[PDB]
Amino acid sequence: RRVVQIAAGLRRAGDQLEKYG
Amino acid sequence: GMTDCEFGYIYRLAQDYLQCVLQIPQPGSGPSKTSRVLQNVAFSVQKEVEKNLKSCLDNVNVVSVDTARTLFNQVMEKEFEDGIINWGRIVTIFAFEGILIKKLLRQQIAPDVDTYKEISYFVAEFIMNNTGEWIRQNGGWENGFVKKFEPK
Repeated sequence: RRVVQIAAGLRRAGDQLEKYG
Repeated sequence: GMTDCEFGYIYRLAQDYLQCVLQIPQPGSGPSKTSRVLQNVAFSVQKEVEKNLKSCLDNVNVVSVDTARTLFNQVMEKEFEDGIINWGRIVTIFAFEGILIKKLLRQQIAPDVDTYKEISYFVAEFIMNNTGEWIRQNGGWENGFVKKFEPK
């Protein structure tokens, strides 16, 4: 579970940065 | 340029970012324009992720370079399993290696000064093998990444 949680957090941050950066 | 998607260039970016996080500036010409732009953006992401995932990251102990590598590869696999690559996600790869090196600094059982060079290595391996073609098709670091993230 921790692997999935970390990965999802990174994916979310990257997709947000992609649109707002 | 087009060769900036090859291993050596990516390794240098990954190493530069870890040296930034560890506060060990290396003397000489100084980091590239790419690295200078990347360090600011990746660090901003790193601090956000460290805050958003603090409860979870405290439940993982990064006690060796081998655990760091397995965890990095496990996380990268799940992060990218939807087949989507974009520059924002590439930034998060550097942010995550910065998280790992800070945990290693505190938790590594037998610390070694060359550890950040091993971390940088497996980070570059993932970036090159799994995103390198996308990077090249999108202008590389100089004509893609820097153009997106440099100041206006």
